This record gives sequence, structure tokens and C-alpha cells, in this order.
Amino acid sequence: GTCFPGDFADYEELREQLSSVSSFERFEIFPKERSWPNHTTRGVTAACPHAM
Amino acid sequence: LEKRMENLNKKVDDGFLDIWTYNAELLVLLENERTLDFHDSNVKNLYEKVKN
Repeated sequence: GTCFPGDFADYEELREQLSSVSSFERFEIFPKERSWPNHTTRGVTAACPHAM
Repeated sequence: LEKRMENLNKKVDDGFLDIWTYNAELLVLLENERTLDFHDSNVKNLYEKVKN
């Protein structure tokens, strides 16, 4: 689940909202290379491994 | 942000109505049959009394 530790605000309400959901359409709300030209978007952490 | 409380309130309200509707339909259907059998038995008692 949450690999970086913290609190998920209103998790059970999200479960209740997602109970009556048929389909989802995943889209890109903010492009990573375009919308942040003055900040570094390359951020990784060792608390969430992926392929060693 | 209180969807769970709303669903619990609809569960209570829709669960009492089914019980009371069943109770009403069942009571009317047993008392109708009891009434008709009571009338038939009364006619039989009159015939037995005149016979005796």
C-alpha cells in the first residue's frame, strides 16, 4: 500500500465511494516534463523499491 | 464525507419496511382462511344440532 509512511485522510470514505464504480479512465492531469520547468521532478526514495 | 452513515440510515429504513409489510400480508392471509373455516364449522354445528 503506502510504501512511504504516513496517514491516508478519509480512507474508508474512499473505499465507500469506490464500491459503486464501474470503470475508470486514467489520464494525465499535469505533464511531468512540461508543467514543472523550474523544479527537479526526479525524486526517488529507498522506502519504495522496484527491481532492486 | 459521511456516505457510510447515509448508507447505514437507508439500510435501517429499508430493512424495517420489508419486515412490517411481510408481517401485514401474512396476518391478513392467515386470518382470511381462519374466517372461512369458522363459517363452515358453524354451518356444520347447525346441521348436527338439527340431526340430533
